[PDB]
Amino acid sequence: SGLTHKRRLSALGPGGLSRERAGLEVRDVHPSHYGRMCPIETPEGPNIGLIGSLSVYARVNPFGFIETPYRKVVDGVVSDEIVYLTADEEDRHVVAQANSPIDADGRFVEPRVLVRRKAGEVEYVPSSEVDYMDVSPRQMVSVATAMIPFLEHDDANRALMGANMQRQAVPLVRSEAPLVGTGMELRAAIDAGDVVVAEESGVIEEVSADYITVMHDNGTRRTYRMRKFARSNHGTCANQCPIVDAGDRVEAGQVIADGPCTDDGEMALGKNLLVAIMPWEGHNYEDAIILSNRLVEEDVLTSIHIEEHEIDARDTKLGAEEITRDIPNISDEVLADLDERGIVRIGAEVRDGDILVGKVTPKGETELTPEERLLRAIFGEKAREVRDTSLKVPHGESGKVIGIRVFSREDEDELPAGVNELVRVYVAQKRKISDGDKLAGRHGNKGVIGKILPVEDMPFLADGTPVDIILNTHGVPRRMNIGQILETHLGWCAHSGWKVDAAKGVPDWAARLPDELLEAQPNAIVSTPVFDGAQEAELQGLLSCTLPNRDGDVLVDADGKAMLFDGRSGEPFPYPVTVGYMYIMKLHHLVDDKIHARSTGPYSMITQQPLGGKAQFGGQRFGEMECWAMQAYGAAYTLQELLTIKSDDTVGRVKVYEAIVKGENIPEPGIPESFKVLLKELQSLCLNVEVLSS
Amino acid sequence: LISQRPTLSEDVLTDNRSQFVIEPLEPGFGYTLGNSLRRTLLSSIPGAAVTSIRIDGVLHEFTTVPGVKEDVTEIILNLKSLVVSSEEDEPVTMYLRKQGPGEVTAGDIVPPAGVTVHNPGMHIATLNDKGKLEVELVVERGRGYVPAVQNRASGAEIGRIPVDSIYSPVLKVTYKVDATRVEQRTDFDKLILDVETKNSISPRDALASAGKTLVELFGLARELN
Amino acid sequence: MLISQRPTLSEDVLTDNRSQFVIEPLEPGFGYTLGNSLRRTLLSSIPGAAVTSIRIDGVLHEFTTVPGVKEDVTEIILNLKSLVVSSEEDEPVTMYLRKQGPGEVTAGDIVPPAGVTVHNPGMHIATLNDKGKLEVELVVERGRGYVPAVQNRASGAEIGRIPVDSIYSPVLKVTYKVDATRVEQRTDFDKLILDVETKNSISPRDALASAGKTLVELFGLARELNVEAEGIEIGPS
Amino acid sequence: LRVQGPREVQIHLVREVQEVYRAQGVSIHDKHIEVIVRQMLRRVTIIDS
Amino acid sequence: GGYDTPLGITNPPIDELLDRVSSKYALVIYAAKRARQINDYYNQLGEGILEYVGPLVEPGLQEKPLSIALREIHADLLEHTEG
Amino acid sequence: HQCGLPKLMALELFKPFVMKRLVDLNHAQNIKSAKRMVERQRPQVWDVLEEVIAEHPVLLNRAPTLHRLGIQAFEPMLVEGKAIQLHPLVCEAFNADFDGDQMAVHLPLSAEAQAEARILMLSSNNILSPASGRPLAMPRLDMVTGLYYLTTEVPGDTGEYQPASGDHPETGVYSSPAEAIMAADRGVLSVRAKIKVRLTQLRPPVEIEAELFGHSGWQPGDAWMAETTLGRVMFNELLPLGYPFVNKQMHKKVQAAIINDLAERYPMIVVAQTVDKLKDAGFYWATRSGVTVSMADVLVPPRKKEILDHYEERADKVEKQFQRGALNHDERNEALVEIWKEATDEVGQALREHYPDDNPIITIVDSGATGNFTQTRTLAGMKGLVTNPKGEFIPRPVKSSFREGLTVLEYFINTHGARKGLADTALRTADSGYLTRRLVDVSQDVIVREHDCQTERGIVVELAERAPDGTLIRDPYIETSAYARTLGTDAVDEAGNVIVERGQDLGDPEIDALLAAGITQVKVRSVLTCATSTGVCATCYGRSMATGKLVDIGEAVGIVAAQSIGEPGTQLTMRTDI
Amino acid sequence: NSVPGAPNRVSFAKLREPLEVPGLLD
Amino acid sequence: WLSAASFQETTRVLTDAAINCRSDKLNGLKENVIIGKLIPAGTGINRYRNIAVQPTEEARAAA
Ligand SMILES: [Mg+2]
Ligand SMILES: [Zn+2]
Repeated sequence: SGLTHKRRLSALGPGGLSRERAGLEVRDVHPSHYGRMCPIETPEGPNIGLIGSLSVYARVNPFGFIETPYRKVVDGVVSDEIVYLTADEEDRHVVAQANSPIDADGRFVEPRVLVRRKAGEVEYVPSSEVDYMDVSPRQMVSVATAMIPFLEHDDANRALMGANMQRQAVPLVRSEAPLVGTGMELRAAIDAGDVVVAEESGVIEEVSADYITVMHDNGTRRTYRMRKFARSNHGTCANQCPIVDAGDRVEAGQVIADGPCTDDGEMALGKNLLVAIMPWEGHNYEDAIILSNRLVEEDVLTSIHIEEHEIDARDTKLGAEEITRDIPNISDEVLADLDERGIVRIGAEVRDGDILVGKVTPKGETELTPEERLLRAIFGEKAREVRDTSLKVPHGESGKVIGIRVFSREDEDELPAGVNELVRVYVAQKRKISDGDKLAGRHGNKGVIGKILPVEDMPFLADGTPVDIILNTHGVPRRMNIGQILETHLGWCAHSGWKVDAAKGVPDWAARLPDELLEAQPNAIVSTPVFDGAQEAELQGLLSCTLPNRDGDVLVDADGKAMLFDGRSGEPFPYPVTVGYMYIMKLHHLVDDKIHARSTGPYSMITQQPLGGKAQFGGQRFGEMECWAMQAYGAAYTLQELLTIKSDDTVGRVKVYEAIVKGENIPEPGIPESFKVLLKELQSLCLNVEVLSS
Repeated sequence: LISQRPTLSEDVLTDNRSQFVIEPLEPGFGYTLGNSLRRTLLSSIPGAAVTSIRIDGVLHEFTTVPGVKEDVTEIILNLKSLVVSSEEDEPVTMYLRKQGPGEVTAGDIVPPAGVTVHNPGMHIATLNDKGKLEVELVVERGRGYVPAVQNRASGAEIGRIPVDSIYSPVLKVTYKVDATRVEQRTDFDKLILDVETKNSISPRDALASAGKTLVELFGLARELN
Repeated sequence: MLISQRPTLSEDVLTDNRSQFVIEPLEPGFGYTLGNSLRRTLLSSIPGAAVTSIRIDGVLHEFTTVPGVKEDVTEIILNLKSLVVSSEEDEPVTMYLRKQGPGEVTAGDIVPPAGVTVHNPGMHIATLNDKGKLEVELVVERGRGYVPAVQNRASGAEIGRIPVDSIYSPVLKVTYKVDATRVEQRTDFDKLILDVETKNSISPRDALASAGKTLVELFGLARELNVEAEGIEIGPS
Repeated sequence: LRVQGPREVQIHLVREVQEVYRAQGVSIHDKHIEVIVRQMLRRVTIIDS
Repeated sequence: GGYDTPLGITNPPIDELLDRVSSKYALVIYAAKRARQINDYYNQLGEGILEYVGPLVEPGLQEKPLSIALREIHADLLEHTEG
Repeated sequence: HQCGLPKLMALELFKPFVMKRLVDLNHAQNIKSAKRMVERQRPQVWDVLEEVIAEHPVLLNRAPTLHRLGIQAFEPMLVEGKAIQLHPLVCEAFNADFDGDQMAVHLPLSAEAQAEARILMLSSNNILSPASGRPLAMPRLDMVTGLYYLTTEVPGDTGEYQPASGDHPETGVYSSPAEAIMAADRGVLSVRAKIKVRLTQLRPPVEIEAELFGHSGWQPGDAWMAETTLGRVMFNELLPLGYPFVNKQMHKKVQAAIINDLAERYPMIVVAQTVDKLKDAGFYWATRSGVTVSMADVLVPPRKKEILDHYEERADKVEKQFQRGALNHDERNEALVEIWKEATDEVGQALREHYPDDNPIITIVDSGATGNFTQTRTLAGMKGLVTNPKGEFIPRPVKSSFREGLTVLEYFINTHGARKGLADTALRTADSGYLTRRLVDVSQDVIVREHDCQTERGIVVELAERAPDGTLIRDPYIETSAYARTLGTDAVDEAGNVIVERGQDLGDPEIDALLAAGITQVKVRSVLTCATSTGVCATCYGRSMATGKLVDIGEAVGIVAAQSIGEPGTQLTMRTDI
Repeated sequence: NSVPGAPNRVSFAKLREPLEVPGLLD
Repeated sequence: WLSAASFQETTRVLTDAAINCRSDKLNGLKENVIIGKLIPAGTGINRYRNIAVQPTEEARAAA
C-alpha cells in the first residue's frame, strides 16, 4: 500500500476535471494505455477510471509523456537494443507481441506474426513489416496486479477487486511467505523501503533486536537502528527484526532486516491455510467463511494495533489548566495506576472509561442551586472551584500502555501559542481473529467470518488433518474467478512436493517444463509469473504425481479431490471434495472498528439533531427512502416518534427519558425544532408565513 | 444373533503413537464409536501448560530485552510451544537464568519438584555478550484452550505478562473401519483407532482418560429406572 | 477435574410409545458426541424378534396372487412384516395360521408356540372370501437392527419359502437435534433433544436405559486400560 | 391522446412500460402502473373562457 | 388451523387475532390502547383505583403489557368500537 | 422472526430500561449509581439485560431502502460477538450479501410503535412481494441445490425396486418410511432410488385419492402405496398434513409454485413454519450433495478446434474479399460479426450436448440455484465477441475460455467492456433513485378512502385470445393483467348463464372456469375509472398483492406503486435511435 | 536472481527477460 | 405550497405562492411529515385512531 500510493496518476484535482462533471468518455480504457497505465487497478467506488496506476516498465518524458520500452527488430531479426517509445511513435510504427517464437538468434519462426496497428486494431502481418517488439509480457499490468497468480484465468472485475484488496491487508505477528506466488515479490519488497538493505558489503559484528553493526571491508563500521513497535499512519504496527547471524558475510544490496509484511526478503501479506470447497451446513452461505479454532489457538491470524491519545493544557481566561493527579470529587480507587504527576505508568492495562491524563481546569464561582447548597452544607465539602476535564480512553478500547511522550514549555519546546504542556499516550492491543472480521484471497473472493468451529468438528482428511477454512462452491462458477481453484491445486502440489518419473524419458506434458521442476521437496516455494505461467496440462501432471505424507498414503487423487470424513456425525462424506492450500490474508475492515451504538449523546448546534459518526457517539441517519418505506407500511406512530421525540423535540426528549426511567407512559410529541427554524428563515426572507388555527 | 463381546487390543508404532483395534462391532457402529472417542480425545484430556511469565527488566509484551535477538512477543510465541507435565494442582513457578553468549534452550529451565520439561531441545532465544535473561514462568493444570486471563481480573503487578495457555496433550487422532458384509448377513465392523500424543502422556493414558469421561457421562442415562 | 454443572434428563410423553427426552446442560461439544452415539445404539443394539421367512402353500412360483384372498403376495408380506412379536429361545421357531371360510384374518388368529407372544392381536393381515384357504408357515428368530432378505442358501432343501426383510429392533425412529441454551456465564453450553418412537414391545424409557447400559460397558472396555488416570468426574448429585 | 381519446393513451402507456420490464424477466402487476398513469390525466386545458 | 407451538413474539397467532378486528390497523390501535390502560393500572395500583382495570388474564413473571393486551384480545375479553 | 444482537450494542441501546430495572431490583440505589454500574459493566447487568430484552422488537434497515421490505422488525436475542446475525431467508428482501455489508438497528419506544413493529412490520408477516405477489422468503440457491439433490431420481441406483421374478419376489417394497430410513442408514438403500413405500400419514394426490378412497380419506389413518423415491417422502414430511403428495423434482419454479399455493390456501404462521423447515432440510442435504468445483469438473468440448477452424475459413474468405475490394469497410464488419455469432452459438451447443447431466456446474445452473448458461459457456468453450468504448463489436473475437487462459491482447480487449459495465452500474442506481423520488412525489395522494365508488365503468382485459385453427390459447401476460382484480360486470357465455358473478376477486379457479367455458373478454374494474373524489376506492384497487385479501381502507397504494416500479432499476440494460 | 540474499523460488516461466524491472520510485 | 417547495425549484415555487397568498390545508402526506404530525394514511386516519377499548360486561364482573 505504501508503494502503490505512489505511482498513482490521479486525473482529478486543481487543474483537472471534477468528479460530478466527468463524462463517461474519459473513464474508459483507451487502446493507447498498453504499457503506460494499468487497465485493471482502479478504485471501485465512484472513482472508476479517474484514478489509475503506472505500469511496471513505464517512464516519464522530460515533458510529461509516459514512455515505455520496446525491442527494435531489424529485418525480421529481433535485436537487444531497447528504444523508449511514447504513444505517437507507437501509433506510427507497428508493434509485435511478446510471446512469439524467436528462433534462438532473433528470427521469427512462423511466417505470420500477431501485431498491433495504428488505430488500436489487431492484425496478422507478415514477419518483415514488424519493426518493434515488447520487452516482456505483463508489460500492461501494474505492481499490485503483478502479484496475482493465474491472472489470465480470472475475470477483470474480480482481478480489479483482488488488486484493490491486496493493499488493505494488515501485518500479522508472524508473516509467512506464500507457497505459490509470482516473481514480483522480492523486488516490490526491497523497493518499497520498509526493508533494511545493506549499503556496502561486510561481515556482521553484533546483532541485537535494536541494531546490526556491519564491519565493512575498510575499517569503518555502520550501525542500522530498528523501528520497534512504531505506530504507522493507519494504526497498525511497523516492527523490524533482523534475519542475519552474528558472524555472517553480506554483500551490497542484500536484505538485512525484515519489515512488517515481509519474510526473509519477499512480500508476505497472509498465511497458507488448508482449504475445502464444499458447502457446509449453511454457515458459509453467500460468501461467509467458517474458520477453525486452531487459528485462534496458535495465533496464526493475529495482528497488533496501536492507538494514540492527545491532551493539551493551555492557559484559558480564568486561569491555567493543570495536569495533576489532584482531581476533583472522585473515588480513590480510580487513581490506582496513575503516577505521582498525572499520567499513567507504562504497562498499566486500561479499559473503556479509565483515566489516562488527569487534567483539571479552573471554573471560578457561579450560581449554585439551593438543593446542592443544602447537600454541601450537610456533608461539609467546599465548592471545589476547579472543573475536571480529564482525558479518558474512549468506548471499546483497551490494551497496555506502551509509551508516554510528554512535551513541555519549560524545556523550550515549540508548542503553539497558548499550549503549556502536551502529552501523548500510546495504547496497544493484540487483536485475534473473530466473527465479523473480514478475510480475502488474492483473486477477489472476500467475505466475513461466519463461525469459528472447534477443532474437533471440522471435516478432517483420511490422515487426521483438519481443514482450516471452508469456502462455498456457489461463488466460484458464476463469478468467473477459477484462478482460486488453480491456485488451490498448485498449492497442494507445492505443499506435498512431487517427483516426475523420468525413467523412460520425460513425459510429454513436461517436455517444455524447465529442469529442476521435475522434482521438489515438500514446502517448495514455486512461482508462476502473470501472463506466462503454469499451464493446465502441467498442473494435471503435477497433480497426478505427488509423494506420500509419512506412510504409504496419497491423500489427494488425480482430480485434486480428497475423501473427507465428517468430524461431527462421524460418517464419511459421500463424494470427494476439492482440498488444497490457499493463501488468504486478513483485511482492515475489522468488526471492532465498525460497531457503534447510541442511546443519548451529543447534539448539534443550530438545529438540535444528534451528531453523526463513530468518533462521537453519533446517531444513524433515517432518510427519505426509509420515510417512504414506513409510509408504505402504514406505521404512522413509528414515523412520528422517529421524527419528533428522537431528533428534534427539545422539551420532549427529556420527558421521554424520565418517563422511561420512571416506568410511565410515553408522552405525546410536540412540534420539531427544525420546522420553527424553517419558519424563522422564511420570515427573514420577507415572507409573511403565519400558521392559522381554525 | 451375534453373542460375542468386543475387545480392545493395542499395537505400538512409536514411543508417542499407538494404534488400537476394537472388534467385532455391530454394522454401522464403527464410525460413530470412533468419532465419539476422537471428539472426546481432542477436547477434554487434562494436561498442564505455562500460564504467565515474568521477565526481569521488561514491563509488557511489546518491548525488547537488551542483548537478546528475539523481542518479548517473539519469546512469548516460542514459549507457547513448550510441553510440561505437572503433578500437583496449585500454580507452581519455575525459573530460567542465563548469561553471556550462547543460546537459551528449554533444557536450561530448572523445574521444581513434580513438574518436568519434556523437550530439552526447543529453541527459546539467543544472546550475545551484552545480554542476560531472567524469566520466571507459572505452570498450572487444566483442560482445553483458555485465553489470557487479564491482569486486572487478577491482582497482578505491572510486570506480569499473561500468556494464552493450551492444555492438550494429544496431537492427531484418526480412525479407519473395515466392514465385511458377507452374503449370509453375519457382518461386523473393525475400528482401528490411531492416537498420537505430544510426549506428555502415553496414548494408553489418553485413551483411558477419554473412556473414563464417557463412562461417567453415559452413567446418567444408565441411571434412569 | 470436575464437570462444574451436572446434566439432567427429563422425558416428555406425547403418545403411549413416543417421547421427547432432553439432556441439559451439557458442556460444550458433547451434544454431538453423545447424540449420535445414543441414536445409533438405540437403533442397532437392542434385541428383539421378527418374522424372517414365510411360506404359503399354493404359491411356489406364481408370485402374482393367492387364490381365495383379496390382496396379493406383496400386501400379505408387508402385512406380516409389521407384526410385533417377541421370543425367548434363540433358535428359529415355526408358527402357523389356518383360517377357513369367508371372513377377515387378524393377527390374533396365529397360534403361538411355547415362548413367543404377539403384541397386537387386532392387526389386519389378509381378507378371505368365497371359500379360500389360507395356511401360512411363519419363522420367528431374534437378533439386532435391520437386516435385509437373506437369500436362498439351501436351494433344493426349501423351494417354497420366500424370505422377507426383518426388523429386529424395538425402536423405530430416533431423531435428535442440539441447541445452545444459556451461553452467558459458562461459555456456550449445549442441550440435546432426543425423540424416541418405538413399537409397543417395550417403552422408550426402557429403550434408553438399555442403550445406556450397552454404551457404558462398551466404553468401560476402553476405560480398563489404566484405571488410575484422571478424567472428568461428575460427582454427587 | 389527441386522435383516439383518453382511453387509448392509457392502453399505450401501460403497454410501452411493461415491454421494458418483460424484456429482462421482471414482473410488475399492471395496477402499479395504472396508479401513476391516472395521475397524469387529471387536468384539462382551457380553450374558451 | 394446525401448526407447531408458536414461540416468542408470534404467540398468539396473527391469523387468529385477525378474526376479532377488521384490519391490521384496527388491531394495532386496539392493542396499543389496551397496553396504555394496563400500564396506567400498574402505575396507579398503590394509590386509588380509577376506571383503568386489568389484566383480565393472569400474567407471567415479567410480561410486557403489550403481550398481556394481545392475550386479552385473543381470549375474547375486550370490545372495541371504531371511529 | 429472530435476529442476533451483540451484547455490547444491546446494552447501549437498552440503557434506560436496564437502569430502571436494576434500580427496581435493588442492585443499585438510584439512577446515578445505576448509570455508573452500567458504564463499568458489572456482571449483574447481563442478567438484567436478558429480562429487559425479552419480547421487544427492533427494526433492522439496510441502506439503500429501495422498496418497503427493506425495513423489517425482528425479535432480538443476545449473541457473544460483534456481528448482527441475520436469518438466511431475508437476504433476498434486504438485498444483502455477506461481503462486508452493514445494517442499522433502530428501536421502537412507545406502545403504539411496539404494536406496529410487532403486527405490521414483523418478518414472518411479509412473505410475499408487494409488486407481483411472488414469495420472497422462498429458499434460494443453497437450499435449492439441497432440495434438488434430495428430490431428484437416479435410474439404477442402490436398492431400486425391480419386479424381476421366477425365483424371488420384488425386494424393492417397504412397509413404512421408518423402515426405509433404517435401510438407508445401513448401506442398502440410496435416497434417490425408486421404491414402493406404504405411506400412512401423507395425503395422496387427487387421482389416487379419488380412485382408492373416493371422497374422504381421513389421511391421519388410511394406508396407500406410492411408487416414489425416499427423498420425496422426506421432502413431503416437511409440508403440512393436509397438503397432497407432490412427487416431482424440486426445480426452483416448482418450489415457488408450492409456496405460492401454500400462501393462498393456508395461514401465514403455517407458511412461515414450513419455510423454516424447508431451509433446515435444504442446508443439511446441500452439504451431502457433493457439489465441488475442480479443474477436472470443467470439461472442454472435444470439437472446439474443428468448429473454430470451420468458421476461421469463412472469416478469412470475407477478409480476402474485402482486400479484393468488393465490399466497403462496414459490410465486412457486419459479415464478421455474423460469422462469429454463429461460431459462438455452435460452441455453446457442443458444450451443452457434451456435459453430463450430473456435473456440479451444470447441476448448479439447471437447478435454478444461480447463474445462466452463458457464464458456463465463457468458462469452458468460447468467450465470444466483445464490445468497444463506443459500443460496437470488435470482430477479433476472443476465442479462448477462462479455463484455458486468455492471452495478453484478448485480456486487454476484454477490459474495455468490463470497466464500462462497472461504470454503468455505478450510474444506474442514482438514476433509478431519482426516478423513484419523482414517482413518489407524484403519487403520494393516492390512498384508499372508501370501500366502494359504486361505479359501473371499467376497462377490458385481453384474457386468452383465440387461435386460428380453433381452441383457446392462454395469453402469456395474464398473471400481470387479469389476476387479482375485481370483476365489473357479469360473465355471460354464448347465450348462457353467469359463470362468475360481479364482484368476485377473479383468481385462478375463476380464470380456469372462464377459459373452460370459453370466453375471451371481461370488463374488469380498475383505478383509471375509480369514481371517488380524493384517492381511489378499495373495490377498484382489487386485492393487495402482498396479503391476498382485499386492500384496507388506509393503505398508501401510491407509495407502494412508486417503489414497486422504481425498485427494478439496476437490472435494465440498454443494448449491446430508439 | 540478481539480488544476493534471496530465497530460491523456482519459476515456471518459459521466456527470457531482456530488461530488468526499473526502480519503482523513479 | 409546502409539498411543492420541498420537491424541486424551491425559489420559484415560493416566489409565486407568496404573490397568490396561497394557503396550505395540510391534507397531504409530506406536509404532515415536515410539521411532525400523524400522516393521514394507515393508523393515522380517524376510523382507526379513535377506537374506544374497554373490557366487556361479563369479564368485568368475573374479576
Ligand atoms: Mg455486499
Ligand atoms: Zn372506484
